[PDB]
Amino acid sequence: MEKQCSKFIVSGHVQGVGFCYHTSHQGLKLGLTGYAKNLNNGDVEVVACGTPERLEELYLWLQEGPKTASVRQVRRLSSELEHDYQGFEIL
Amino acid sequence: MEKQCSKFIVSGHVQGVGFCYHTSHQGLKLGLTGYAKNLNNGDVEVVACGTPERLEELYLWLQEGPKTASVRQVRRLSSELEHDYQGFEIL
Amino acid sequence: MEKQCSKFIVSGHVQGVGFCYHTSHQGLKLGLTGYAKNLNNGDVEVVACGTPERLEELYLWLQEGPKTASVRQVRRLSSELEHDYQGFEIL
Amino acid sequence: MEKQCSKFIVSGHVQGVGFCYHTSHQGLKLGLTGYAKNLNNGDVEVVACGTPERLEELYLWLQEGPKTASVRQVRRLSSELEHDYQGFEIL
Amino acid sequence: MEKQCSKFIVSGHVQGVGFCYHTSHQGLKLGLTGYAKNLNNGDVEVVACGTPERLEELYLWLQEGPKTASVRQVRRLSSELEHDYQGFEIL
Amino acid sequence: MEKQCSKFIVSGHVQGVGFCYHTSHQGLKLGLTGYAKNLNNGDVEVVACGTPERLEELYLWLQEGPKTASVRQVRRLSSELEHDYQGFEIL
Amino acid sequence: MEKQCSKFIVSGHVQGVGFCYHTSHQGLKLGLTGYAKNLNNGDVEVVACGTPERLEELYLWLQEGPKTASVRQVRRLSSELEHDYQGFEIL
Amino acid sequence: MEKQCSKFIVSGHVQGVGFCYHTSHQGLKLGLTGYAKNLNNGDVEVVACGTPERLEELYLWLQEGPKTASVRQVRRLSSELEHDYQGFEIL
Amino acid sequence: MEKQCSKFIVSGHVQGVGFCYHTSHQGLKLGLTGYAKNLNNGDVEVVACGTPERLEELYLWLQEGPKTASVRQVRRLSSELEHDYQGFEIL
Amino acid sequence: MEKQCSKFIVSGHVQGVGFCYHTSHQGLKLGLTGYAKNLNNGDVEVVACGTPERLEELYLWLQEGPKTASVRQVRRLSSELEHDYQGFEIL
Amino acid sequence: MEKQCSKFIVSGHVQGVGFCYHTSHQGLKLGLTGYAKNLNNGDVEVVACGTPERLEELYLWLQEGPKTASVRQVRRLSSELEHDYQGFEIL
Amino acid sequence: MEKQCSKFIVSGHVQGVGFCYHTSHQGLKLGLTGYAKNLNNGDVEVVACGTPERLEELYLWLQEGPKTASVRQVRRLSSELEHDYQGFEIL
Repeated sequence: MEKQCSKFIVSGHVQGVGFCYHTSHQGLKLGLTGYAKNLNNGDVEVVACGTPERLEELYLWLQEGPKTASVRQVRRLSSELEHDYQGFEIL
Repeated sequence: MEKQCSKFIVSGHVQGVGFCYHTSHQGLKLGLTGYAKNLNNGDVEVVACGTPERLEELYLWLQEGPKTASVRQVRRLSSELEHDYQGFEIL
Repeated sequence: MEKQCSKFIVSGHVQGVGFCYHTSHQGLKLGLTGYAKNLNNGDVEVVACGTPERLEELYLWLQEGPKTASVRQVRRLSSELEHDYQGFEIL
Repeated sequence: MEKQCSKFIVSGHVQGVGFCYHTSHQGLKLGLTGYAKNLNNGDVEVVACGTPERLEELYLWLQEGPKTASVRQVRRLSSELEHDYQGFEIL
Repeated sequence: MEKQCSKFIVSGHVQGVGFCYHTSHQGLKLGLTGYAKNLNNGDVEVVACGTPERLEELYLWLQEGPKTASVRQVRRLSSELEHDYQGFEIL
Repeated sequence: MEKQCSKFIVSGHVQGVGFCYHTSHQGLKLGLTGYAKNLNNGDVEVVACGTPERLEELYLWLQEGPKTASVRQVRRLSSELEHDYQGFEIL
Repeated sequence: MEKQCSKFIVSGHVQGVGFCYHTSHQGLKLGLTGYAKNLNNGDVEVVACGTPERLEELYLWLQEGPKTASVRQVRRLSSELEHDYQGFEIL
Repeated sequence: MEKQCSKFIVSGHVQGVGFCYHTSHQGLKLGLTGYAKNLNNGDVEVVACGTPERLEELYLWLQEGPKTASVRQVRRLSSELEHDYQGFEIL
Repeated sequence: MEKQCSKFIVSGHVQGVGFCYHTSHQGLKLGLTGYAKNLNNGDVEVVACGTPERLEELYLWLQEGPKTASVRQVRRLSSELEHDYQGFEIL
Repeated sequence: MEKQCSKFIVSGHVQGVGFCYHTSHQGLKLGLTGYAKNLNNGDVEVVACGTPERLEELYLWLQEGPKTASVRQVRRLSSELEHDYQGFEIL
Repeated sequence: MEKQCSKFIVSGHVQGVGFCYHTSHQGLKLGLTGYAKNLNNGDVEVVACGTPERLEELYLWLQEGPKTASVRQVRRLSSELEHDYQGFEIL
Repeated sequence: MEKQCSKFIVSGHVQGVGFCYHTSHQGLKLGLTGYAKNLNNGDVEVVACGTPERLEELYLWLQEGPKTASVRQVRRLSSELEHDYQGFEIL
């Protein structure tokens, strides 16, 4: 099995609207691990680790997937993370 | 960011059929906090806290949302609760 | 494997004399789940869930089972709750 | 030491303003145990167990003590509670 | 309410792809208890306890329910388990 | 002291009737450690570690000791466990 | 309720034989709090807090009550501690 | 019922002197949530969420309120945080 | 920073009156670590670790700081502790 | 990064001699995840997930790495395990 | 599998220098249980339980084993402890 | 006992190879506190607190000490951190 970590920066009406919980829930259904972190500027930083295919699935969900939040942008950032995160924690 | 609390009395075949867990899950996907409490008479008392729009979203889900429990009635009660509930616990 | 819940009201000198602990211990030995809850009028509300035969055993112990407390009366009240509690905790 | 429990019904703007946390803190400083409970009507039910002298001190604090909340009224109710609560929880 | 337990053996690509989490979440929405266990041969052993209808509902989900995992076969095995599990654990 | 571990297989109506809890409670009063595991075929696997005198005493309790469960047969099977378990858990 | 604390020094074969657990259990059934500490010389220190009548009942159990340990002597020592211990811990 | 988050940077001798604990305690008495974070340059970053009047109160306390720490300056920086923190933790 | 540990013996009516909790709270506001232990002779043993100035600060509060307890004497005893305790526990 | 799991069956004087704790410690230094389970026959089942090189390092350590246990044999079993194990736990 | 307990009094520069952690770690690698307790006079009290061979092994490590602390003396004291300590705790 | 804090930025192949676990373990044997944090660029941020002598000892270990990770550079950064961290966490 292959494994890599990707960082996503999500912006819009994404805080206090269940986005971190839903993203965590969605990621765990994909066998992904990482975290959803609330940034001070009102963004949410999503880090996910797993096969590139499942990450692609999550990236697509962050954009299109049915959710309470109003996602305006999802920017895929370069990441050199190879750390094993336990579960999908809300930060 | 406006926050208010609403109380819902759900009646029907609604205990021991995953309704409390599902209500909790749905409320957290909405960014809501509160609890789902099992009453002695077979009803489930749901208290949810958040913006009125998200509360209308939960109230609608309690009625029509796809679930295992057989909901017969969902009654909206007055509440002056302004307490910050942590998460969405099953009681 | 039929399972139901029953509510018991125990009156007398039954608070602060180890009754709630002993009751929950007795219930767990009967394979029951529920709670022992101290009421403001000095009574103790005992909710237990399991097969009717076990619930009959618990009632019998509540009345004349060897204990510290002085039980003047045990009354079984109606209950329609079908929720599955975890263990037997004190409230 | 002798030990008894007292119930207080605090009314006014007392929820979501750090009242339950402050009450529990003030209770523990008095060597008291019990709980502070948020009621649906906006009131806060305060139960405290300890010496009559310390309960009186808590009664006075609930009425006049410097706090964020604006207390409208503190009603003292009779209680037959003789149960030992661990610490001073908020519910 | 009636209670029985059923064992399931799921084969295919079902490990490290969120199947255990998703199954657990699915069972909890059905009001089921038990566990999802990872076996050395690549399979996942699912034990679920509840009413026969709910167990049939989960059995159907394991086969055709929308999931990340690719399920080859869902073998249903006999079980005499009458133990009460807490929640739906991943092993 | 000289500890050893013994494995016991108990058959009959011994699951969901407080047997695992009671066994662990009894074992802890004997100063024993280990666990009680529920098996798929309805049996209960009891593992206990301690001095042989205590293990014999536990064996006799599993057979004749006043309990809720209906014990058909208790079989001490071979064990080469030398691991130190903490407390007496239920599996 | 009147609350007193008593100190007991128990000598004999009382360590590693389920004595601390059984004492703790027995104390909790009496509505007592405190602890049972294992001493380097092989003795067991038992501190218990509650009503004088219940303390006398525990003092009797330590002496005569059926247990695994072989109690040699039970010396009741004076105690001025009026601290509220949570539960009945083994130390 | 109107909530917002404010970010404060506190400078001076403010680390290792009980400031983070005291701030959280004070904030919790105000009915606020958030965190007190220790920065590498010796500053303490305080984030608090609640009604503006309470955040005013906290700011004033950070400056003048009786404390062990020696505060040289307090600056409220911008924040678009709309996440709901639980309690008031130290980082 | 320069850290040392000090031991204090507090005598009088200092148990079961919230002294240990309050002392713990006070020490944590001073940025101190250690414990408050209830002694059998009615005394309370307070061990606190931090800078000397804060330890002088604590000693002064132990004597005349507004508290529930009635302190008749505070004695500082020798200590060569250099262990880092976590928080301020009650023993 | 690529990831895979391997199962090791360790036989010898390997139980109750710190082998499980040391294997766990060693595996975590290699950045591996999995478990060390004590088997009834006196063996220890080691499952470790990570890069193939890290696994070979652990395999080598199991065979001849300095340890308290007297390892007689280390058998490498085929495994289709692809589950994310958290940490390196003892079972 | 026999088991006894031994007490070691370690004097020197042995507090706040990782000695309690390292001793705990070493003892767990030896399959031992017990504790490392910081004494008020600067010494560290070490109690370990297991086979005499392993206890001799720890005793030697306390004296010569590579460590951060500057151990000046290790006193082997008599003990009648037969209590099953869980893990190797730092006190 | 004097204590200060230092920041280290370690680069190379240092994530997912037990570096954070090993570092924290090594710091605790030195009697240090702080954390090991995984950065997005592949680096690991190490903050350690304690006596200057021990900090240099850890600094040297980061460079030369036997470890799984392949360390390119260890850059020491200035720090005014005076906060007391509990243990040695991985972030």
